[PDB]
This record gives sequence, structure tokens and C-alpha cells, in this order.
Amino acid sequence: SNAILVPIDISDKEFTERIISHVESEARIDDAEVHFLTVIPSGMDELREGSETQLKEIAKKFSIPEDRMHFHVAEGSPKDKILALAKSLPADLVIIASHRPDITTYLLGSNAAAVVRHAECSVLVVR
Amino acid sequence: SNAILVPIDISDKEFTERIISHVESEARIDDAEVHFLTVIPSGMDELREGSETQLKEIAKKFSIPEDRMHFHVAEGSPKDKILALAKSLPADLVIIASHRPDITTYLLGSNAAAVVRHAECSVLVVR
Ligand SMILES: Nc1ncnc2c1ncn2[C@@H]1O[C@H](COP(=O)(O)OP(=O)(O)OP(=O)(O)O)[C@@H](O)[C@H]1O
Ligand SMILES: Nc1ncnc2c1ncn2[C@@H]1O[C@H](COP(=O)(O)OP(=O)(O)OP(=O)(O)O)[C@@H](O)[C@H]1O
Ligand SMILES: [Mg+2]
Ligand SMILES: [Mg+2]
Repeated sequence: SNAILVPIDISDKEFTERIISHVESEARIDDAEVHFLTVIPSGMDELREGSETQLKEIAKKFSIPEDRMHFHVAEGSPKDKILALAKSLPADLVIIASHRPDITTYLLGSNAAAVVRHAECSVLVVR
Repeated sequence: SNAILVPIDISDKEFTERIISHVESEARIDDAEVHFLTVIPSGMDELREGSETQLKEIAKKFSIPEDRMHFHVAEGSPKDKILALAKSLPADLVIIASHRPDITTYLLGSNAAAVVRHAECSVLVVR
């Protein structure tokens, strides 16, 4: 895949660690561009900047060349903004965890489910 | 991924051609073992053998080393047998198309939906 969209919820009390190896492997296939996105509640400039900082800190966990990482912050519904960016990039692949790591009630979380169903590109659900 | 499960519906009047590049790429990441599975209605020996022959013919479309391809025929519910084999292999990845290529009513077909939700491993929905 050329353009890989990697949505990350920065509030994940516990980060979804298993996505790291998958993002790294998928990126190595074609030296993809890796686009990290976090969607926050909709001052806002300050909230956006702090969200971007947290997202870059998470991205430090990934072995991907610096030149290939790109960062995006959006506001509102996570599924809507994930899908809008997948369309506009456009993404060749979206890589999403099945749900938050500490919660097992739902086999797919609401955003994972929507994104796998509605994306126009391939979607890798990681567990 | 080490063991990749690739379920194929051999009756697909039109084969899902976009899965080829994805299976091939995913297999190249770690020289995975690639397990093709087709699930048929439940003489049966003859039906199983003919189904396996059709499945091997489809597999000829894929650029994967011969040593790494493996073939499986099961009987009954496709989602149940896909998930059973994913568990028993065990599969590190299941690669499935979103739906049949000629039918657009449902953004996810019934088997794609079940498998993405219920697999214990990562699942790549291809479109
Ligand atoms: N606010 C967000 N911004 C970016 N990506 C997100 C956001 N929320 C969820 N995601 C993406 O979707 C994945 C699955 O999260 P999801 O929210 O679907 O599960 P959950 O939190 O367990 O369920 P729910 O939010 O429905 O209670 C996350 O790992 C992440 O990739
Ligand atoms: N009988 C089968 N054996 C092996 N894999 C199958 C079978 N049926 C479906 N699949 C797998 O699931 C994928 C999606 O097919 P699915 O059956 O979910 O979609 P569909 O045929 O459009 O929907 P439906 O069967 O619900 O009308 C297929 O491309 C294939 O990977
Ligand atoms: Mg959530
Ligand atoms: Mg079907």
C-alpha cells in the first residue's frame, strides 16, 4: 500500500500495542506514506496542538522513516473524519484496532465497525 | 504474517481479482504459508475433489511459491468453517473480499462481516 491511514485515539488509557508491528510491516511493503490521524471533541487551537503533540509522541513507538510520517488532527465524529480523510488522501489502506485494549464486551468497537463497512479502500482490523 | 488464511468462494461467477495483489504482498512480508480454503454445501467425495481442483485453478492466478501454497476444502457454513480453520491453523491473518464483485447492495457480505467481527486474529478486508 502507498498511502496508509492510521487512526489513533490518543486518550487510549492503554495504547493498542499490536498495531505497531502491523503498521511497520505494511509500510515496509511499498515504503508507504503513513498518515496518523486523531479525532478530538468539537481554546480549540490549544486542544488541537496538544492533541497533535500526543499523537506524535505515540508515533515515536513506530519504526518508520521520519520522512514518511504525516500527522492529522480533526474534530468531531471519529468514524466520519476517518472516512473523510481516507477518501481525500486517498488512502490505499486503513489500519485500525478492533476495539480499545481494556474493553472486551464488544468484538468490534463502533468506529472499527463503521470504518470496515464504509471505507472505499481495504481495511486491516488488527487484533 | 506467518500463516495467512485466504477463503475463496469458487462459485464466484466473477472472481474477486483485487485480492490477488494483496495476498501476494502480504505473503511476501514474511514468506508466509498461504492457506486457500473453499467451503461447499454439506457423491461428496467427488464434489470435494472437484471443488479442490477449481480452488487450485484459481490459485494459479497468484504469484506465490508453490511450496508455500496449501489447499483446504470444508463443508457447511462458510463463516463457521473459515473461523474454525483460522483458529486451528492458527492463522495470523485472514484476507477476505468485502463482498462478491457483481453485487453492491450490501457494503459487507454476510461472511465478510462475521469473519471480521469474530476472528481471533487480524483480518484484511479487501476492496
Ligand atoms: N477519536 C479517534 N480518533 C482516531 N481514531 C479513533 C478514534 N476513536 C477510535 N479510533 C480508531 O478506531 C479504533 C477502534 O476504536 P473504537 O472506538 O471503534 O473502539 P472502542 O473505543 O472500544 O469502542 P467505542 O468508542 O465504540 O466505545 C481505534 O483503535 C482507532 O484506530
Ligand atoms: N463458500 C465460501 N468459501 C470460502 N470463502 C467464502 C465463501 N463464501 C464467502 N467466502 C469469503 O467471504 C468473502 C465475502 O463473501 P460474502 O459471502 O461475505 O459476500 P457475498 O457473497 O456478496 O454475500 P452473501 O453470501 O452474504 O450474499 C468472499 O470473497 C470469500 O473470501
Ligand atoms: Mg472508541
Ligand atoms: Mg457469499
